[PDB]
Amino acid sequence: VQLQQSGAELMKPGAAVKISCKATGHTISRYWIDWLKQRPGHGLEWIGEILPGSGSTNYNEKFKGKATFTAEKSSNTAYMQLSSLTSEDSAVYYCAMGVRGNYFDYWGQGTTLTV
Amino acid sequence: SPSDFLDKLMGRTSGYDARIRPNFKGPP
Amino acid sequence: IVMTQSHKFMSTSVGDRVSITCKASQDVSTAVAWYQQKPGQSPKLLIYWASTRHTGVPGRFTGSGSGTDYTLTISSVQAEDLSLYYCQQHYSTPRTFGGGTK
Amino acid sequence: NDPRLKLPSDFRGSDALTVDPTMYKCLWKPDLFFANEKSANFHDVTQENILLFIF
Repeated sequence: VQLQQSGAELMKPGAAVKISCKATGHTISRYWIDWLKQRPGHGLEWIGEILPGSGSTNYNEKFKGKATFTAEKSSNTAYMQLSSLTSEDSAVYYCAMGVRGNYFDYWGQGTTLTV
Repeated sequence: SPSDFLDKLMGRTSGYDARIRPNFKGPP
Repeated sequence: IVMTQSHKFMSTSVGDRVSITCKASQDVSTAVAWYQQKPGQSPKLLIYWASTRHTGVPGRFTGSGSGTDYTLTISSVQAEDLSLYYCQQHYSTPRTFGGGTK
Repeated sequence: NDPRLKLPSDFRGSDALTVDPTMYKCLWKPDLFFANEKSANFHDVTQENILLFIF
């Protein structure tokens, strides 16, 4: 099981970027795909979760509307879209996955974002 | 102590609630 | 829940015993995980449920504590143990971590 | 929704109140049948297969 994200991203304010999480090793509609945020100076932070098959999502109350989770079983990849980018959004975004619990034992290499 | 120990371990006494999982508010 | 680590930076020599306290906000009592993130890589899992180890972790990492006060423990610090350590509660839905210890 | 099952303010929980699956017999339940089923079936292989979350 492995999670291969996209590359680094550079956006301007007001725009919106979509980060992918290419699940290489299992069907994407099998496990919950979690999304995290690592902003330097501060610590990590949990964005939400999406079961890529049933379209169910449980966003964090701080990221409601700011983040949108989607999936596409044509290529086994889970997407995240950040709307209304600001300077606060400068951070690294991961797509973890907890199989036997609500911990994060499978991680992605990271996707640097710089507004 | 008689063999009514089954009543002090379960059932009529000791307040064993058979609907609450073990280690309630604890590990799985 | 607001997990907290009251020591952003800890000092330790190679071969020491160090305890990293992650004082939870409310009572989870087992739901704690500990992560290690070397610079430029994803935080890898070390402990989950505050006392269990992950597949492929060295046996010098030991979790303890319960209720609110938790603690990670490294018996013999090697050279690779010089990185960031994150605690994490997986008891509720909003999964805060608690800053990080160095 | 069932407003009589509103959990008190002194309940933290995670987000729900996962209860004993055998506790369904004390709550109201919608009585939906399957208008096409010739013969349906519950399942109790170790005990009766039911969830009950009370947010």
